Amino acid sequence: MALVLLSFGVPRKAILYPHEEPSWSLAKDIVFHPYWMIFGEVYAYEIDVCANDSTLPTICGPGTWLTPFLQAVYLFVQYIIMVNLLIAFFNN
Amino acid sequence: MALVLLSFGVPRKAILYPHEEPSWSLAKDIVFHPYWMIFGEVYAYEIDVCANDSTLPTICGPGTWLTPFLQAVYLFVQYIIMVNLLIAFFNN
Ligand SMILES: CCCCCCCC/C=C/CCCCCCCC(=O)O[C@@H](COC(=O)CCCCCCCCCCCCCCC)COP(=O)([O-])OCC[N+](C)(C)C
Ligand SMILES: CCCCCCCC/C=C/CCCCCCCC(=O)O[C@@H](COC(=O)CCCCCCCCCCCCCCC)COP(=O)([O-])OCC[N+](C)(C)C
Ligand SMILES: CCCCCCCC/C=C/CCCCCCCC(=O)O[C@@H](COC(=O)CCCCCCCCCCCCCCC)COP(=O)([O-])OCC[N+](C)(C)C
Ligand SMILES: CCCCCCCC/C=C/CCCCCCCC(=O)O[C@@H](COC(=O)CCCCCCCCCCCCCCC)COP(=O)([O-])OCC[N+](C)(C)C
Ligand SMILES: CCCCCCCC/C=C/CCCCCCCC(=O)O[C@@H](COC(=O)CCCCCCCCCCCCCCC)COP(=O)([O-])OCC[N+](C)(C)C
Ligand SMILES: CCCCCCCC/C=C/CCCCCCCC(=O)O[C@@H](COC(=O)CCCCCCCCCCCCCCC)COP(=O)([O-])OCC[N+](C)(C)C
Ligand SMILES: CCCCCCCC/C=C\CCCCCCCC(=O)O[C@@H](COC(=O)CCCCCCCCCCCCCCC)COP(=O)([O-])OCC[N+](C)(C)C
Ligand SMILES: CCCCCCCC/C=C\CCCCCCCC(=O)O[C@@H](COC(=O)CCCCCCCCCCCCCCC)COP(=O)([O-])OCC[N+](C)(C)C
Ligand SMILES: C[C@@H]1CC[C@@]2(OC1)O[C@H]1C[C@H]3[C@@H]4CC=C5C[C@@H](OCCC(CO)CO)CC[C@]5(C)[C@H]4CC[C@]3(C)[C@H]1[C@@H]2C
Ligand SMILES: C[C@@H]1CC[C@@]2(OC1)O[C@H]1C[C@H]3[C@@H]4CC=C5C[C@@H](OCCC(CO)CO)CC[C@]5(C)[C@H]4CC[C@]3(C)[C@H]1[C@@H]2C
Ligand SMILES: [Ca+2]
Repeated sequence: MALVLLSFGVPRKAILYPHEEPSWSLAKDIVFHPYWMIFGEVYAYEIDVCANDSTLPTICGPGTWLTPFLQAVYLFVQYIIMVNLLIAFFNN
Repeated sequence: MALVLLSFGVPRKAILYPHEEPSWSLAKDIVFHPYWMIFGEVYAYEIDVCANDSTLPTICGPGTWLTPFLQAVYLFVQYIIMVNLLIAFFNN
């Protein structure tokens, strides 16, 4: 689950925040929103940052249209496959 | 699951946005919110667009009272039946 989390967190941050210098905030940002997604928080108005109803309009930029596709795959794998594998283990 | 998604996405967009010219945004709009519903985002303040607490007051129009009924059926089929069928397959 942690590897799946980082496989999404790292590209999301890199695509959406391409002007960053090194900081320990990078560590937080690559884990934080992806973890809360496990529990069904999709951050609906942050998904497409170039939409009119976006709460992150300044983040709109080149390549940012990729991250909804990434998040679509992430939740399918994380929220549906991996959480229910863990639940299947707990059921045994 | 994809057919169920489009069976809801297409009427929702058509009823709520009846003045559209052809664009590739139509493709996004018929899939986007219906996909995030799979994961429990109901878009609560967008459901009834003619309500006082609606975040889409300009969308209020003829026939827009239909879309809460459509979304009620969609989530029951998608969120409850189809996701748990997929989970049942994963459990096997
Ligand atoms: C540096 C960061 C990466 C590593 C993660 C460190 C954190 C902790 C997690 C650790 C997870 C790995 C645990 C196994 C390795 C420890 C020893 C072990 O048991 O080895 C086994 C092989 O080991 C492998 O095959 C491991 C291969 C490396 C995996 C690296 C990615 C994992 C993290 C993914 C990224 C997300 C999570 C992390 C967040 C980034 C062999 O063991 P054994 O003793 O021969 O067998 C025991 C049974 N016996 C008694 C019968 C013999
Ligand atoms: C998992 C993948 C990510 C990368 C992995 C590598 C690890 C990365 C490690 C990073 C920690 C090392 C860098 C410390 C820098 C802290 C500076 C700072 O602003 O601190 C902030 C918080 O933090 C603290 O106050 C102290 C640090 C606590 C959090 C880290 C615990 C370790 C993670 C546990 C697991 C072990 C980790 C090991 C690996 C799993 C203080 O600022 P603020 O809270 O924003 O605001 C407070 C109020 N203020 C605004 C007035 C200030
Ligand atoms: C997959 C990884 C798991 C590995 C093990 C555990 C790893 C633990 C976590 C590692 C990530 C980094 C830890 C924090 C330190 C870096 C941030 C920092 O220094 O400061 C930041 C604050 O930081 C906080 O306030 C701390 C909150 C951290 C997230 C904890 C919840 C998510 C848990 C996820 C668990 C995933 C478990 C996965 C299982 C499925 C920012 O402060 P600053 O730097 O001053 O910046 C200025 C900010 N300011 C101006 C707004 C004030
Ligand atoms: C059933 C369907 C799946 C079929 C296969 C996969 C199909 C993949 C999906 C296809 C839908 C359409 C793809 C995008 C291209 C059209 C939109 C476009 O051109 O621009 C739009 C942006 O578009 C984006 O920012 C891209 C985000 C698309 C949504 C991805 C997540 C949903 C995943 C769903 C996955 C469902 C999986 C179902 C499984 C249950 C709008 O930009 P514009 O046109 O310039 O308009 C101006 C807007 N502006 C002024 C605000 C800037
Ligand atoms: C153009 C868009 C619609 C099509 C979708 C294309 C996308 C991809 C999805 C494709 C899903 C369909 C896969 C099956 C068809 C491929 C070949 C096949 O296996 O045929 C089978 C019959 O095939 C049918 O009965 C298909 C009937 C058409 C379904 C059209 C709607 C599906 C998409 C709904 C809309 C939502 C999803 C899409 C997003 C809009 C017979 O196969 P066979 O080889 O005889 O049997 C193999 C076993 N053997 C080796 C023992 C013999
Ligand atoms: C699934 C059911 C729906 C219909 C399906 C039919 C296919 C529909 C296909 C549509 C794509 C083909 C037409 C191109 C339109 C792009 C114009 C545009 O606005 O681009 C936008 C994004 O998009 C891009 O930048 C390029 C397109 C990438 C996303 C779509 C990939 C295909 C979906 C994958 C799966 C295969 C699909 C095949 C079938 C499954 C750029 O604009 P923005 O992001 O809004 O804003 C960014 C900032 N700006 C404002 C400064 C610009
Ligand atoms: C094995 C297959 C290999 C792939 C082959 C296909 C290759 C790709 C084919 C089609 C993708 C669509 C074309 C790209 C988008 C066009 C728009 C553009 O040029 O500018 C975009 C960025 O600038 C770029 O140059 C983006 C280039 C994308 C990199 C390649 C993506 C690969 C996708 C992975 C492949 C997965 C395939 C599907 C798997 C399920 C947007 O710019 P803007 O937003 O307008 O700028 C903001 C302006 N502002 C700052 C003022 C706000
Ligand atoms: C096979 C079974 C047979 C079906 C029999 C039942 C048939 C239905 C019987 C009754 C439905 C209720 C009556 C219609 C709505 C009343 C309001 C009205 O007249 O105006 C409406 C539009 O104008 C219309 O003419 C809407 C007509 C709806 C099409 C028919 C619906 C079929 C439902 C499917 C049947 C499923 C049955 C249940 C299944 C579980 C609203 O106008 P407004 O919003 O005031 O305008 C906005 C003004 N503004 C722009 C300034 C903001
Ligand atoms: C198997 C996994 C692959 C992914 C991964 O784990 C293992 O690989 C690790 C590499 C880490 C970075 C290494 C170096 C730094 C520089 C530091 O800079 C000082 C601070 C500054 C403040 O201003 C001084 O002034 C900031 C932190 C950063 C960017 C790390 C972040 C976490 C990263 C990306 C980790 C990530 C989760
Ligand atoms: C089995 C499934 C039934 C549903 C469905 O899949 C198969 O059937 C497909 C038909 C598609 C549309 C066909 C033609 C166009 C015109 C184009 O116009 C140029 C743009 C303009 C920009 O300004 C040029 O300048 C825009 C796209 C649009 C409306 C398609 C959208 C997706 C649709 C609705 C698809 C939908 C998901
Ligand atoms: Ca939920």
